[PDB]
Amino acid sequence: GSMKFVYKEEHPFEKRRSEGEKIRKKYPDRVPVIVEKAPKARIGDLDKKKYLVPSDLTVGQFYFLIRKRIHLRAEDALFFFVNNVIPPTSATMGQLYQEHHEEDFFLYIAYSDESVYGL
Repeated sequence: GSMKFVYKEEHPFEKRRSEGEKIRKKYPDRVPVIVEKAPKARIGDLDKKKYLVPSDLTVGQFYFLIRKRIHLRAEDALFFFVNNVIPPTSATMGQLYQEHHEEDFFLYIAYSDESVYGL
């Protein structure tokens, strides 16, 4: 592993957890996501990080939504990196959560302008 975070890193466990354990209970179809702008990424840095996206939302959909947050067109480059890996466009946000939720009932992710975790 070699991922760098600040919002998802700063927000204590009791926080990322408190929010998650609630967003999960309150929203069974949604998944608390902590998107991030991978290091060295040739894209704009995000100050939101938090994302309340559904659970059926495919990676392809999630992208298009983040692309705007960074100002990228479908043609533009933008790759998601969770736990330092790239999720399948066919996979659903809900899956990434259950398959990459780093505890705290949260799901943190990254995005770079390359096929590598920004770096």
